[PDB]
Amino acid sequence: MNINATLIGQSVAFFIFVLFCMKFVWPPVIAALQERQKKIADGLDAANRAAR
Amino acid sequence: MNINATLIGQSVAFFIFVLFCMKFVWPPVIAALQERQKKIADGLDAANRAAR
Amino acid sequence: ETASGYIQHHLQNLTFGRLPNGDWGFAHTAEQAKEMGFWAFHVDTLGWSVLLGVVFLFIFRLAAKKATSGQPGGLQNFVEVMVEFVDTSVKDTFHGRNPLIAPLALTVFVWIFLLNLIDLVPVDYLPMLAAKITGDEHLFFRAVATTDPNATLGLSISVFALIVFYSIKVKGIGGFLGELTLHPFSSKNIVVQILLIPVNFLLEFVTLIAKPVSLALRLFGNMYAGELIFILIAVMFGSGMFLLSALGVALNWAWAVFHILIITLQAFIFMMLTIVYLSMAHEDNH
Amino acid sequence: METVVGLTAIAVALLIGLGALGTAIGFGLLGGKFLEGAARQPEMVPMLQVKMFIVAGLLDAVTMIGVGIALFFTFANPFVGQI
Amino acid sequence: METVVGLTAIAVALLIGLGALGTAIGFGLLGGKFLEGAARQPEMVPMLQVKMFIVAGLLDAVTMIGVGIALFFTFANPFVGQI
Amino acid sequence: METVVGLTAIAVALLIGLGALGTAIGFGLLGGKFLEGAARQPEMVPMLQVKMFIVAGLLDAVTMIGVGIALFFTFANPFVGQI
Amino acid sequence: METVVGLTAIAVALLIGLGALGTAIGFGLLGGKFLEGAARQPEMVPMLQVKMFIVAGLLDAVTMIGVGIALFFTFANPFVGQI
Amino acid sequence: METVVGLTAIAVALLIGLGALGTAIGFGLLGGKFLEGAARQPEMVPMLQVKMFIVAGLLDAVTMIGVGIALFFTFANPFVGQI
Amino acid sequence: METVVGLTAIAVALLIGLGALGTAIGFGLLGGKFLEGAARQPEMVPMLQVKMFIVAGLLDAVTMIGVGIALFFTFANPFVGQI
Amino acid sequence: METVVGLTAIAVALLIGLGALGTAIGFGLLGGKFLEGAARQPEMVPMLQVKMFIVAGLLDAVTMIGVGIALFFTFANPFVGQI
Amino acid sequence: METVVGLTAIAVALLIGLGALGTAIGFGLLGGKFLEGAARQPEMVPMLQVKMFIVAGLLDAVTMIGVGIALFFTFANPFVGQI
Amino acid sequence: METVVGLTAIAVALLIGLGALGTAIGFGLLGGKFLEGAARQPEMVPMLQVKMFIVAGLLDAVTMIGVGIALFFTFANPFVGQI
Amino acid sequence: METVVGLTAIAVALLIGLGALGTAIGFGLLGGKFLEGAARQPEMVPMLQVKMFIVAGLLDAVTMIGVGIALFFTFANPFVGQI
Amino acid sequence: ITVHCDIVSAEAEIFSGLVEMVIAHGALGDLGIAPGHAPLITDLKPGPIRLVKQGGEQEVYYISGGFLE
Ligand SMILES: [Zn+2]
Repeated sequence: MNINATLIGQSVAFFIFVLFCMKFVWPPVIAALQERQKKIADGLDAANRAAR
Repeated sequence: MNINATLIGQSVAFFIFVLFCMKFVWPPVIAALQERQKKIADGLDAANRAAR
Repeated sequence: ETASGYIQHHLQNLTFGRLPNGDWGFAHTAEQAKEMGFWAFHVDTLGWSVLLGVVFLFIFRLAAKKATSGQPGGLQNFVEVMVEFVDTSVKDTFHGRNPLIAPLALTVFVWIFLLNLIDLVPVDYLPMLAAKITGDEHLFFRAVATTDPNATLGLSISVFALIVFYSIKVKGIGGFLGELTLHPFSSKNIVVQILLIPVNFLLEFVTLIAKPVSLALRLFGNMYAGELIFILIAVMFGSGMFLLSALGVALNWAWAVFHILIITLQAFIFMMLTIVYLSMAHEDNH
Repeated sequence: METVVGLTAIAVALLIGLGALGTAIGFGLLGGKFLEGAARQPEMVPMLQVKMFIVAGLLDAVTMIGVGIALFFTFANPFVGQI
Repeated sequence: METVVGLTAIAVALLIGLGALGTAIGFGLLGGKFLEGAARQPEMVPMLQVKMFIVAGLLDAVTMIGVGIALFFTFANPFVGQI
Repeated sequence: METVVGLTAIAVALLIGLGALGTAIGFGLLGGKFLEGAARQPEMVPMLQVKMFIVAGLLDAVTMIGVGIALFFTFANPFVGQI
Repeated sequence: METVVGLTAIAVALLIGLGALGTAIGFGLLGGKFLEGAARQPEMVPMLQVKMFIVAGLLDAVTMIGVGIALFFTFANPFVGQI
Repeated sequence: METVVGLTAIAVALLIGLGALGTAIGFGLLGGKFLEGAARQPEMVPMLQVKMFIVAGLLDAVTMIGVGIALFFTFANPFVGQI
Repeated sequence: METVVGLTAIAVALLIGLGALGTAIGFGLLGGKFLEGAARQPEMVPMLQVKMFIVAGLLDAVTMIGVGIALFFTFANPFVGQI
Repeated sequence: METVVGLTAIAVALLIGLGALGTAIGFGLLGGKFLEGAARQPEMVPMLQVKMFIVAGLLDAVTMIGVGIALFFTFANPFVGQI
Repeated sequence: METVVGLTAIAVALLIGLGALGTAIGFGLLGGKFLEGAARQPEMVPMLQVKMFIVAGLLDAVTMIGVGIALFFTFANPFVGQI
Repeated sequence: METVVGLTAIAVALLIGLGALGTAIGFGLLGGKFLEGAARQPEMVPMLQVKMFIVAGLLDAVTMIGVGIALFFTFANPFVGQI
Repeated sequence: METVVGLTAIAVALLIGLGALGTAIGFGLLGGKFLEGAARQPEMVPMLQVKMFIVAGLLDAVTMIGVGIALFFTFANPFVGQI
Repeated sequence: ITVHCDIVSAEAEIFSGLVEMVIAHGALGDLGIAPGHAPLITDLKPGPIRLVKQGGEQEVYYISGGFLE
């Protein structure tokens, strides 16, 4: 029919894209940021330990 | 007829806007993206130096 | 055709529903769609919102399925800049451990930005391309999905469900009704706190139901007014005059250069108020 | 009918127009103090923001009751049913 | 009857549009001073918030009477029964 | 008859709407200064509350008169009898 | 007879409503600075209070003529005898 | 005569109402600055009070002309004699 | 003639009333700054008082033209003769 | 002629009335700052007075066009020839 | 039917006009505070600019609910169907 | 014919009247800050004067559009040709 | 026909005149704070000028939409076509 | 017509006497002080202070900043 069931048609699409992003897009990219912060931190810690 | 003139008017306006966009609005974003890539690479080089 | 007919055609959607005889068919006139009841679907809005949501997630998945944890390639450099921008936006407002708040904000910002960006391409290109591919000359087809109040209302009614959910999930059923009736006008004594429960309810209920409406109608009012001005500037070319088709090109350019700032700002406002309204549902702000 | 329906379009324009006028001046006054507070105390910005959104609920309440009765007069009509 | 019912629709917009205009500007002024005080004395914020809600009751008192009378004129009508 | 009754609904809206507009802005101005003074001297708050209530009586005086003449024009209208 | 009595109901709402609007904003301005002075100089509040009442008498002077004329038009209409 | 007499009531309400509105806001502005100066320098009050009355005469000058013309249009009528 | 004559009575009320409203707010703004300056520099008061009267001549310039035209339309009438 | 000539008296009142209102409030703001500057540094008065007259030209420029058009519609009349 | 169509043109003008008035005054207040904060410390300009755009979404919210409804009254018309 | 021509005279008065009202208030706000800056920093007045004329063109942009359209309506009514 | 045509001329004066009023008060408020910063910090002028033009775009946004729908109403008419 | 102005530094006095007008460069803009000016505390910019003595004499001391009370 004509106007309001699109309120649930768009809501269902929204929730599906949010759950997909939360499991298959966000975790693999945030992990690379966590790793680089440790790669730089390990270099600064190794330099101080080597000097001492 | 009048309808044909609307497509011509829209087309020339879109071309001059796309020209202004790709020649002056977009280039700073390319520079901002590549400079981050350089700063990330130089940090990883410094971490490799500390390991050696 | 006339300017009134040209404008009236651009404002109608590709509707599909219960015609006088059968739950399978497209409406051929505006009135044939107004006759149809409450159980409804717009095939042009749901065809652009779902397609752009899948194109966004597919491009972002291509930059996640091969993430390096070392030196980034051109595509994943951009996706990391978007993820880090959203993470920073969420950490400057929300202090809890909730795993849903950040991917929701990234999905909301990049998806709404794409739903709005298609407004920059000429307004008669997609409607005429759809008509030429279908073989019709009276086909209703609206491409910008945020110019449909239903699309914007669906995006804010789902965020409201998440607000009522997290508020009950962390404050409990008692804490939810407690915030709705014992605040903000909390009295020191019992004989007066009960003469302030009708008041606390009106103010907190109007404020709770107005967050979904203000989020949907701020986005709808800024996009419906943006496309309507492009349609009126296209009527300047229909005149056939030279000193009008020259002023129209200059106005079209100035409007497109202004609208990209609004298209970017509206996606940012929806994300930041979604982060703020979900963060204030996790703590007692009073 | 023609007057009861035509004077409901003026009613609707005053309910949403006077509310649009008062909320744009009220958020321009509230926001002007949030930007100065954010400068005087750069470390207080996250606290000042949550407190400004509490005031924002009080500032728009009566305006939002009017955008609802105006939408109720534009798609239903409690006056036309009274002839 | 069509003139009484049409003028009643306009009375309601004034009774709610003016109240919306007044409370939005009033809270912009009150709340702006609350954020100014919160920035200077972040230790006083919980005390200042209690004092702000005492004033908020005085600011919306008459406005509420106005929206209460406005709703009364839409779902009932003391003028139509007087003609 | 219909004109007097219809123009008495507009009179009620103006008596309460104009009163609500002034009272909301007036308490936004007065209350804003009460918060500024309370933040500067938190030991004088008991004295500032009573002084604010003295001013509140002056600020709402004519608004309370108008809201009493508007509930009189609504119930047992004084101008209907005159014609 | 009916237009003169209908228009005099609006004349009474303008006289009291415009007076109520102005006096509520006026006391918000005057009273806001009284509290600011009392918070700055706690020992001067009995001196500043008598000066505030001298200004209050000037501020409401024309407003009291307005409500005086409004109640005269409501109970003893002077225009209904001029036609 | 009926519409000239009906429109003279509204003319009187606008003369006295706009005058009452302006004089209350004007004294709220002039008055707040008198109290601010009086709190900072309590020795200056005798001079500042005399200077305030010099301004008060200029502030009410046109408002009192308006009230004088409004009483003339109420107890006499220069328009009715023109048919 | 009755509608021309009755609309010149509203023209006169608007023309004197809007002038009175502006002149009262304008002198509240000018006079409040004169008291602030007079309290800051007591030895400059003779000069500041003369400079205030220069501004008072600019502030009332159009208001006096409005009062002059409103008295012209009250005791004489250019519209009654259809020009 | 009656409707065109009667609505032209309202037009003339709005032109000079809105002009008088804006010019009086504008000079209250401009002149209040001239006295504030004159009190901060008494030897700058000769320069500040000349700078004030330059701004006074920008401030009254549109009001003078409004007064000119209002006196044009009073003694001559373009609308009466248009029928 | 002409009353419903003519009063829809006024409703559209009031609905867009009161939004054009509120948004220009409301952001000129906020914009000035943003420039003042930028002048006090230009190191915080990026952060302050981000906060200003978050208040720009609260300030222009209801003015866009009325500009959308007004452009829905010029091309579509919900009052013509109601007769 | 008279209603189109008569309402055009009022449209003309609204355009130049509202433009005159806003530019005079706006140039007193702008010019008031030009005199304050000039009194504090007399060596910068040549720069401040040029920066002020750049804001003057922005402040008078929509008002000069209204003045041009008002003269067009008076000497070339575009509505009389629309029946 | 004549009522739709005359009431669309008044809708154009409300669309262009109410936007003119807001844009003039908004730019006096924003440019006053720009000239205040340029005197306090004459070195930040180039930066503050750019940040002022960004806020200018937000102030003149709903006003240009209304100045453009009001030129659409004088050279075309969506209401006339609705009979 | 005159007040007791005293220009002093942590090491020694710079001026002491009777003055008709004192012109100073304040942190928020220039000031012109004359007899009977209201109580005021202010931060001074580095620059010359101009004083006027009864009558026509104009002292112009250069100061590296300070406080005006
Ligand atoms: Zn709470």
